[PDB]
Amino acid sequence: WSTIVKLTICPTLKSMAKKCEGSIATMIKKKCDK
Amino acid sequence: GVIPKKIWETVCPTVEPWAKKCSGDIATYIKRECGKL
Repeated sequence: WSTIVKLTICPTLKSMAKKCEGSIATMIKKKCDK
Repeated sequence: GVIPKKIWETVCPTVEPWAKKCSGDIATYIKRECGKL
């Protein structure tokens, strides 16, 4: 979402996404980038 | 690489919905960061 904050949190969020409930992984990636 | 206290505070609301609706080591980590504040 942000310039700085986005890049900071996002890598961690991806690692989380690997084993989330329902299909939250999708939401994580949507906001973030790679 | 590492994320500071300030960032953890900022992300809190955004990360919240995903966090509880998730599991594993990383989910537990982020939860701890925002919560313990």
